Amino acid sequence: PYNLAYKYNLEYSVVFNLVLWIMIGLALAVIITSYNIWNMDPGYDSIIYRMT
Amino acid sequence: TGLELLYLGIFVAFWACMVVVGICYTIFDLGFRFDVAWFLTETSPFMWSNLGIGLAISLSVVGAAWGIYITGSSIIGGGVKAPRIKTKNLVSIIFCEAVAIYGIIMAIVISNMAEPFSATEPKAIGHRNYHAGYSMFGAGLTVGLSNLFCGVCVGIVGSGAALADAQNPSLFVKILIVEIFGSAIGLFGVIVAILQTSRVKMG
Amino acid sequence: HPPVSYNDTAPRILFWAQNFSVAYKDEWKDLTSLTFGVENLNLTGSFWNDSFAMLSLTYEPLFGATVTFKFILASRFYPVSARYWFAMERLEIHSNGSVAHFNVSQVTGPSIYSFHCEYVSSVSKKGNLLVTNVPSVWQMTLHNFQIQAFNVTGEQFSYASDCAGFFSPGIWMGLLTTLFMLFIFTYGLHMILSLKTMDRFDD
Amino acid sequence: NNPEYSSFFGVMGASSAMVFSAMGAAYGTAKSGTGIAAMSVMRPELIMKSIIPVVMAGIIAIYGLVVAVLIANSLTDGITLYRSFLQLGAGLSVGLSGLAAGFAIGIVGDAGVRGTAQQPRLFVGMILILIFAEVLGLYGLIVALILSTK
Amino acid sequence: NNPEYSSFFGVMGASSAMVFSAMGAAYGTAKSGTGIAAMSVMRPELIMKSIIPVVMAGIIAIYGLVVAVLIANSLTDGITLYRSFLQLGAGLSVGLSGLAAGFAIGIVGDAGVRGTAQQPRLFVGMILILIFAEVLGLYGLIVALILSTK
Amino acid sequence: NNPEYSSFFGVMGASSAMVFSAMGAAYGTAKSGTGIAAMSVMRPELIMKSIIPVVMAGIIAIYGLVVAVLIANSLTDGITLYRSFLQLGAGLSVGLSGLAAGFAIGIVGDAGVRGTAQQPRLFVGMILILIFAEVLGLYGLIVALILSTK
Amino acid sequence: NNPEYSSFFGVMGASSAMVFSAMGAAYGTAKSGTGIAAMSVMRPELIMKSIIPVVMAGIIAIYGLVVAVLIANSLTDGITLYRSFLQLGAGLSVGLSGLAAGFAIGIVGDAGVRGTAQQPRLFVGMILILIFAEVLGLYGLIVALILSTK
Amino acid sequence: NNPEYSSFFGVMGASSAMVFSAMGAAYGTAKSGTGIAAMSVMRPELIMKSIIPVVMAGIIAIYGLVVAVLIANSLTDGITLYRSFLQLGAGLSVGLSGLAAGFAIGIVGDAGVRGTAQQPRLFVGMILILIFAEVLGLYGLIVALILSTK
Amino acid sequence: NNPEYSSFFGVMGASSAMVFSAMGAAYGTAKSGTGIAAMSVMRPELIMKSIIPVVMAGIIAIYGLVVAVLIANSLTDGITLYRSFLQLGAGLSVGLSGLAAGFAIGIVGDAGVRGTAQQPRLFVGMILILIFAEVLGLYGLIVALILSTK
Amino acid sequence: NNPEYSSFFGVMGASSAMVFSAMGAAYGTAKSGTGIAAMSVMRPELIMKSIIPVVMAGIIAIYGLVVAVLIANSLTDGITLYRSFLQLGAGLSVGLSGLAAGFAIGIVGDAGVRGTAQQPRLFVGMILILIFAEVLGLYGLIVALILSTK
Amino acid sequence: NNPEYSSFFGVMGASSAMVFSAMGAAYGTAKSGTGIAAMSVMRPELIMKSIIPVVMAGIIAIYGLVVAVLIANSLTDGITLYRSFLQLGAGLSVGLSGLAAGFAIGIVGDAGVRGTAQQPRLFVGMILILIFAEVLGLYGLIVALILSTK
Amino acid sequence: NNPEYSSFFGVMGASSAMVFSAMGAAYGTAKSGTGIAAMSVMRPELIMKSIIPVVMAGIIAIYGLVVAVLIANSLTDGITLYRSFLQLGAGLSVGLSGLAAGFAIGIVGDAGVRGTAQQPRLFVGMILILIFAEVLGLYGLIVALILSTK
Ligand SMILES: *[C@@H]1O[C@H](CO)[C@@H](O[C@@H]2O[C@H](CO)[C@@H](O[C@@H]3O[C@H](CO)[C@@H](O)[C@H](O)[C@H]3NC(C)=O)[C@H](O)[C@H]2NC(C)=O)[C@H](O)[C@H]1NC(C)=O
Ligand SMILES: *[C@@H]1O[C@H](CO)[C@@H](O[C@@H]2O[C@H](CO)[C@@H](O)[C@H](O)[C@H]2NC(C)=O)[C@H](O)[C@H]1NC(C)=O
Ligand SMILES: *[C@@H]1O[C@H](CO)[C@@H](O[C@@H]2O[C@H](CO)[C@@H](O)[C@H](O)[C@H]2NC(C)=O)[C@H](O)[C@H]1NC(C)=O
Ligand SMILES: *[C@@H]1O[C@H](CO)[C@@H](O)[C@H](O)[C@H]1NC(C)=O
Ligand SMILES: *[C@@H]1O[C@H](CO)[C@@H](O)[C@H](O)[C@H]1NC(C)=O
Ligand SMILES: *[C@@H]1O[C@H](CO)[C@@H](O)[C@H](O)[C@H]1NC(C)=O
Ligand SMILES: *[C@@H]1O[C@H](CO)[C@@H](O)[C@H](O)[C@H]1NC(C)=O
Repeated sequence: PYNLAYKYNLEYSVVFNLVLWIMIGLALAVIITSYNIWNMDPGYDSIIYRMT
Repeated sequence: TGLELLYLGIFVAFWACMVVVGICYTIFDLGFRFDVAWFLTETSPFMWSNLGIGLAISLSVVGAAWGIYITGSSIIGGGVKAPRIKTKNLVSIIFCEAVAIYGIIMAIVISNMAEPFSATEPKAIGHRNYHAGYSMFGAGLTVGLSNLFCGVCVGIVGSGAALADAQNPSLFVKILIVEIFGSAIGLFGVIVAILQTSRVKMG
Repeated sequence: HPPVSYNDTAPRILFWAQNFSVAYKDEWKDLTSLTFGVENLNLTGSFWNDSFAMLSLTYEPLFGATVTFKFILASRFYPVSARYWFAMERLEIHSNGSVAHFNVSQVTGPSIYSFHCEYVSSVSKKGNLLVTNVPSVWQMTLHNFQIQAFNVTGEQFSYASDCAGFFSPGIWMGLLTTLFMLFIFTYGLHMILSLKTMDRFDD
Repeated sequence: NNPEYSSFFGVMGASSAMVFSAMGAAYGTAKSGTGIAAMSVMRPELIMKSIIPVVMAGIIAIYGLVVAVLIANSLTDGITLYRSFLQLGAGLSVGLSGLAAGFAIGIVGDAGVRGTAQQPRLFVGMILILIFAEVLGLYGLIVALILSTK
Repeated sequence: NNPEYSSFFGVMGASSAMVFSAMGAAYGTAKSGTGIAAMSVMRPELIMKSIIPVVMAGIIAIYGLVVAVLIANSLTDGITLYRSFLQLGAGLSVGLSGLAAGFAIGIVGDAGVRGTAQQPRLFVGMILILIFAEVLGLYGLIVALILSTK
Repeated sequence: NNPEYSSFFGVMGASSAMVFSAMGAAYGTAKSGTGIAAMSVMRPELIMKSIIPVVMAGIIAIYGLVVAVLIANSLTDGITLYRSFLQLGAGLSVGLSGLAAGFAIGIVGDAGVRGTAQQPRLFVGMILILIFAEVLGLYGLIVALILSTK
Repeated sequence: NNPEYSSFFGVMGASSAMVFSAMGAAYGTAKSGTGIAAMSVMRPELIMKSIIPVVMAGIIAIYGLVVAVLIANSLTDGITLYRSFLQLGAGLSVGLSGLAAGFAIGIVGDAGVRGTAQQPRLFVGMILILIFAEVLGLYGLIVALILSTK
Repeated sequence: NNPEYSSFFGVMGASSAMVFSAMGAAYGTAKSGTGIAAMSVMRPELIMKSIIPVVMAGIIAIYGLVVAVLIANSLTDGITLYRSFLQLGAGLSVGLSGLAAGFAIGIVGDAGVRGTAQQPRLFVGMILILIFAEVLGLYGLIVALILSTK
Repeated sequence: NNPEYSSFFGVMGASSAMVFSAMGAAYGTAKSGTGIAAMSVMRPELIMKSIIPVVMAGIIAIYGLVVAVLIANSLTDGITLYRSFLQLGAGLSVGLSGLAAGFAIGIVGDAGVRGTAQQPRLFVGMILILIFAEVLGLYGLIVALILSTK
Repeated sequence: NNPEYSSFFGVMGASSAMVFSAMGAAYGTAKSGTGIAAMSVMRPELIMKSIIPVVMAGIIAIYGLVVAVLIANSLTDGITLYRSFLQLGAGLSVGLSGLAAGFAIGIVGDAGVRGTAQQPRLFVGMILILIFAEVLGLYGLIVALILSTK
Repeated sequence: NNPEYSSFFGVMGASSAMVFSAMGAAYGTAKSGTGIAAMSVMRPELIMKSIIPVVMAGIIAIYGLVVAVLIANSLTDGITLYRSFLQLGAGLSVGLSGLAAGFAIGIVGDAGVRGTAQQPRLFVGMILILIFAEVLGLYGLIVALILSTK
Repeated sequence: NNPEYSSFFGVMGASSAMVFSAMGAAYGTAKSGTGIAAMSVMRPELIMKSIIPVVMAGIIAIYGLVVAVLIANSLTDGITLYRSFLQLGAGLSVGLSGLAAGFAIGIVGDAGVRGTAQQPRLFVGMILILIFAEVLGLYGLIVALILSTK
């Protein structure tokens, strides 16, 4: 009709930062923990080092 | 190394986000929302001043500690078969602390000129306070970084000289030339930090 | 819901709002029924020129006398960016030979877009349209304000440069400080983690 | 006039001022402890002397506290941004200086503890260098104090 | 007039004190444990004579929990942002100081538990070294009590 | 009144509340069970007496599960900022607490099972270290029961 | 009235719930396969006993599929922020819990596979560990279903 | 009438789906072929019996092609953004599923092609493992059609 | 009307389409050249047979060459967002599918050439594997073509 | 309403057209010489014959020059969005194709010169290999013309 | 009316023309220096013939200096931002091309100078590789001039 | 009037001008000193000569001064954005040029000290190389002047 605006609401400029930083922190934490749990030293004891 | 990989990942993600955001905004004719004036006018001069004040001592202390450990470890280790080197080789430690002394004096000097004001909008504050805050931040940053690199170089050469002196007594008295030439860059940093803020009249 | 247009041989000033209500002694009352469809509204005091605008709404006898709300908007050529921005410079109220200034602050958009700001009331959950203390009368709730001035084309109402906030005025300062602390905490963590020990034991 | 965002900076300054010093002292004590463990087996008699590097690291903790209460004795609801950032600067200065002093104390304490085990005469020299390490904390405290009044 | 988001910051304090606290009590209670195994094979008599570091790590965990429970008990929905800042600062200080204390007690225990098996005298020294780390933890508490009262 | 997007946090704290804790539990098993295998080639008699680390990793997991359900069943179409933000805090707290406890439990189980393959006398003391880890799980739960509840 | 991109999170729910579950199952199968290849060449008798770490690992994928079909078929055109956030939480929950569970099955499968080559009596105990190593995933599925019930 | 994203997301889904399928299948077939080439050095006479893993890797890329063509066919210029989001989700899901499955097939196939040269009894067991990887492939289809219909 | 920036996505699509094919054809030749150089030192007879991999990577180059030309053949100023999106999807799909195919071609070619260095008749089976890699890229060339016609 | 100042992107195209491609040539040389001198320890009589690997590297540089000029020859004040984007596409395509070609030729020459050091019979066949690497560069230029011409 | 901030870009262009190129030439001498440390200790007589890489690095620096001076000289107040972007592109172009040339020159000079100690004939090969390694900077300079003058 | 943020750019330029010069000078001096100390054991008579490198590095520090003073004298409250951009460009150019020159002198001196320790005829040759490094630094100075007093 008159091409109204989308109704972008106030206080959004704070929620964006809040959610962004929380998401970044949580993603980084899961990344680091899974990464460390992958490169894991089983020990290389008489079960592992031994073969044949 | 996991930590280096983490740092690289964060850095690359940050710069990729910056590049993509910049390109889409520039193509989108939205250059009117990039008003750097608002970015560098909303910030209070006192934030810039106080960040400079903190750094002007923090980085100097960091450099002093770096040089202290780097020379002290070798001084203590190398004297087992030559206790004579304990007292001959104390010049390096003295300079490693003189760096922090210069840092503290500069912190005291720049700490002056902190009279508050009452303006709360950019049009009322004026140019003078903005100049004051920026200049004080710059002076603090330059003095801190100069003294940091100075202390590191001093500590490295002090370690080298202390370690070499245990072989022949007639070495150290001439190897200290590089040790003395170390401090000149920190002196230059202090001089420039002095000069940058010689015309601030905040208040 | 049609908007209000000032027809100076062409569309020149356009105004729209989903709420616009007023209170004299804290009795809020409806005024959207008295606008946006009433063609006999007092627009005699309104004026137009390129780079200047007044929109004066003198509402009909209510509470003993007609009440006039006068929006004063101006635009000027900004040198550095080489563009044309505007801002509603002032707001006045005329009832009985009395004047005030509910000064407008957080309004500026280029001549390519219109404005939008939800719940711009003026009082407690707004924080603006300030009256500079001496608070006498005339609270006024505007919600979903919209405007275009100093050049229009037809009846079309274009996309809006909403000032909902790029990031914010203050969280930039907060984020700078916290990131600066974060770097130092990472310095601490790198050396606290990568400490080392000895193996077996000296006899 | 002053928004509600003000005391943010002062409170974080108060927290960091002590957090960094605590971390530095902790690292110094850790390094000195492992050094003592290495030193002990051959020369027990020096044990009660080789505590000297450890207590030295502990000093840093107390220094942080000298500011960590002080800034907390001046905070109030009606505080301007200027005083808040002054507090922040003091806190950052003292905290980072404490961190650096803790690192240096730990390293030189380990080195001297290892050294004395094979040469008792080294003892004197060790303490001397350690004096400088303590001074690293002291300067970092001093500026903070004069940033709490002006 | 108070902003809605304010309480958020205080709530994060209710997390943060505990969040890092347990982490410190996971740095030590594990590592020192390995130590008490390494010589239970040979000198099992000293299994219970050097378990002190683990108890101290539990004590830093308690130091975190006290501030956490007080933080939660001082909760409301219309909190002014200043009290929120204070609360989060207290939580952060306690958490990070506890993490550092846990680190130090852990590494010192893992060293001293091995050291004690080569000579008995070292035991006395460690009863000091460990306690020095513990001092840091106590210090954190004090500052929190100034940030929850002033 | 209540913002409609406010439900976001009301669920997000639930997700983290299960994830972090559970993930640490994985770490725990990956140092306990593996260790048993290394010690189960020569002392095959100590198979059933080395399951305790696994059941404690189970305990630290169920802590995260129970808190997650407790903070997830309160959700509805009109969540208020107060409750949602409390759930975020509680979930983050318990998740990171469970993570740290699981890590410590894993290291303890590995070292203890390695040390029990040559001298049974260690065993009881081993269990002692383990309980010092399990209670850390409980610590997280405490905060989560006083933030999500009120 | 509702946001235009509100269904994004609804689709992302099923997307994550399927993808991370599949990733975990695939990794478990891969590492278990490496284990069988390493171990069974010496001992062909166990070519049908090390199959459990794979087939019991594959249950993760079926769990993820069970969640994903429901999430995909529970999306309408009129979705608000509340429902979409519920779906997002459920999907992320199952994905990350299944990742951890897959990891645990992979490592414990390697351990049990290489331990069963020595003595058959390690057939029983290891499988018991495996039960808990899969429950680390099972728990998660449960809560996600609640986040789709409302 | 419709936004500018009415067709960006369909193409992004198609492109990313096919790209991820290509990467996964390439890695799988390449790893299997390297295994075959290294195996052929001692026992070249078994090349024609070990082409199975390469085809088992490529079949999932056939499935990715099917889904890519399908997401292509349903794309026009008057489609609501709902279907755009849905098709992007389906494309990304099938792409990552194919990637994971192909990588697992590659790892198992290479290790097992190396292993089988020393024991004929291995031949049967591996084939079963391969079918399990193939199971993941069909699971992708179980979602790939679903998001196309609702 | 059509926004003027529409051509951007089709342009970058064509560019990426050819660029990724270039990278793949570079990787393929890079590995296979090392393989043939290693092989050719001791048995020069097989050289005629071992030129195949690079000749084949040339076809992966052609795959992107033709598609880029076809994409650019339908670009002008009055392009709607639609056809630009379609060109981008086609280009990226072909480019990265060719990249993956070239990667597999290179790895398998180098390994197989090294294997055939001793026993030439592996060229019978090796070559079959090679074909599959190319065929993977062909899946791309169809899909992109379809997205260039609709 | 002409486009604002799009000419930026236009110039950037020219930059890429040699920033990557020329760089690729550099890499090639850094490998080819690194081969040649090694090979010169053995056969000092074939130095001249071993420079043909270098020569083609230079050729790819010339491509990254010529196309670049054909961009900078069209520059004016009133470049529209259309032409500038076409310049960007051409430059990116040719530059990155040249980079890939440079990597390939560098690796091939390095391996090949050392390989041919021992057996001349390789050399002649190897020339064909090198040619195809060069041909990749050729293809790049072609695409970067066809897009730029429309 | 062209804006004032547009000039900024132009200034930065000059900076690149003296920063990036310079760094390249740094390598172009530095590595060569350590090469001499291995050459003249046994074969010092050739030192005078080993200065060529250093002269090439000086030539790279000369190219950087001439373009930087040309860019800086033409600068003025009333610039159209298109001119500024053109200058920025030329400066970046020459800087990165000179960087590539310096890297290649340094590595080639190092290899050749170490290799000549056992081949008296390496001089011609070193020169004939160096011409190609240095032509890159010349091409970058040519295009930089053709851009800037236009 | 002028904008209120003009002086910020000049401030940052003046700071960087000395920061980078100091870092370069520190690195060069440290490496020259280490080389002298290492060499001094075997050839005590060359100690004076090997100081020629270190003093060279010092000269770069002076260059920093000649810029940072010059900005600080020409800065005032209300300068225009143009002059601020000019000063920032000059400062950054000289700073990074000095840094690169410092690295060059450091490496060359570290090698040349050794060369003269083991071979007298080396010395003068290396002197030439050191001068070349210095040349780069001086070039930076030139540019800054043309960008400062303009
Ligand atoms: C709307 O306009 C202003 C904010 O937009 C409010 O404050 C006015 O601003 C003036 C400067 O912009 C204030 O400063 C005063 O300026 C006058 C004229 O130069 C001097 O005489 C005064 O000394 C100076 N300072 C003070 C402290 O008075 C004005 O005070 C002020 N204008 C007034 C009161 O008319 C206004 O409050 C607001 N308008 C009104 C009518 O209240
Ligand atoms: C704006 O819409 C609101 C509802 O969202 C209407 O609400 C009334 O607001 C006035 C004051 O502005 C109050 O006195 C009334 O009590 C409200 N009425 C209700 C909630 O029933 C409002 O009428 C709309 N427009 C105007 C001009 O007021
Ligand atoms: C100007 O007009 C207002 C009305 O908007 C006057 O209001 C008076 O209010 C009383 C209330 O009982 C009425 O009965 C009177 O008729 C009104 N007039 C007077 C003269 O009292 C108000 O007085 C005037 N306001 C001013 C001068 O500020
Ligand atoms: C202004 O002109 C428009 C467009 O023709 C018309 O619809 C509207 O009624 C006019 N308004 C007034 C106030 O004259
Ligand atoms: C409009 O208001 C003005 C205010 O001065 C008045 O003079 C005029 O008569 C009013 N017009 C009508 C139509 O009431
Ligand atoms: C034009 O704008 C000017 C500037 O304010 C104003 O004085 C004048 O009255 C306006 N109208 C005209 C010229 O019709
Ligand atoms: C309003 O827009 C027109 C049409 O583009 C433009 O020419 C004019 O300059 C603008 N008005 C002002 C005051 O700049």
